[PDB]
Amino acid sequence: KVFGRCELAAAMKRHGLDNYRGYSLGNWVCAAKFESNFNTQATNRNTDGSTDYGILQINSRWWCNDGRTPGSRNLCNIPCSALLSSDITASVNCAKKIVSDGNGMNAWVAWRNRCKGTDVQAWIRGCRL
Repeated sequence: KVFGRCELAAAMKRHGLDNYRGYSLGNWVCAAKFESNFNTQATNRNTDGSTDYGILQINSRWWCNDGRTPGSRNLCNIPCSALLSSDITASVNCAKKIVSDGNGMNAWVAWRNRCKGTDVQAWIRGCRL
């Protein structure tokens, strides 16, 4: 699925991400925009044997198990294929775990380089929420 920004904002709000650990909703929508261009089936296969999966490009070394990645920790306790669903729940639950396991939103390189510093409320402006 490729989400619209306002549709994704509403889904993320329903799952409780607005102000999760002090990160407003716009931060999450911006991270998804620049990680995956809102595409739930996005995959990026890296030369280190790991793969980034889904709308939030969650990596298979630490977070999900794809069976092929060296050093796997599977800290979200899920198969990586669950992150490629049209339903964002598994990706949201794992993103919450990434922040809970001692990471800010700097764990997403696209957030750090393209959202941090910026007017991230633009990403939800004009939406029905």
